[PDB]
Order: sequence, then C-alpha cells, then structure tokens
Amino acid sequence: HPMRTSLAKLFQSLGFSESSNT
Amino acid sequence: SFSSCWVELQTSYQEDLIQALCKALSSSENPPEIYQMLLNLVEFMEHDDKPLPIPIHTLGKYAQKCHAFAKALHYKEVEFLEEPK
Repeated sequence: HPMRTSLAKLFQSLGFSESSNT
Repeated sequence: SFSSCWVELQTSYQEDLIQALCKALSSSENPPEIYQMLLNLVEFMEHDDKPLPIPIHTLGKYAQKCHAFAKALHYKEVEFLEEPK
C-alpha cells in the first residue's frame, strides 16, 4: 500500500518544519 | 520502466514479482549476464527509490554465485556489523 509511504512522507516533511511525561 | 511500474502496482502482485525474480536469480544457473542485469536492477532501485523488500541474507549469496565480489562485500558487511558468527 502507498498509504504508509505517503503518510510517513507527510509526517516527516511536517516535522522537519518544526525541527517527566505521562 | 521497472521503477514506473513498481511505484503504482499493488503489493500482492509485487510480492509475486519478488518470488518470481528470486527463483530467476537462483535456479537454472545458465546465464551470468541475466544475473548481472538483475543485480544491477536491484542496485539502481536501492540506489534511488523504495528498495525491494527482499532479505539481505538471501541477497548476499547471489553476488558470490554470480562472482560479483564488489557487490558481495557491500551486502555482506551490513549483515556482519550487527551480529557476527
């Protein structure tokens, strides 16, 4: 499926812009 | 053409392509040039876009069988470095 590749690509490209815990 | 078909075509059929291609690269060991061509294919695919999900363990021995020692060193080191025996 290309959904995994596309979704990971969007998440990566949008985390690149932005560049204890419970 | 291989890249342009592979990017669109579906998973249950690309796995058929892989299982056909591995038998092509393994059995009926008459042609060395066809083996060289398909190793160059997987080289190009892994070089640019979405490498084919074949296991490196079975990928390694094909280079030795085709006497592609240059390929063999590279795809053997990646297996060695994580764990040796």
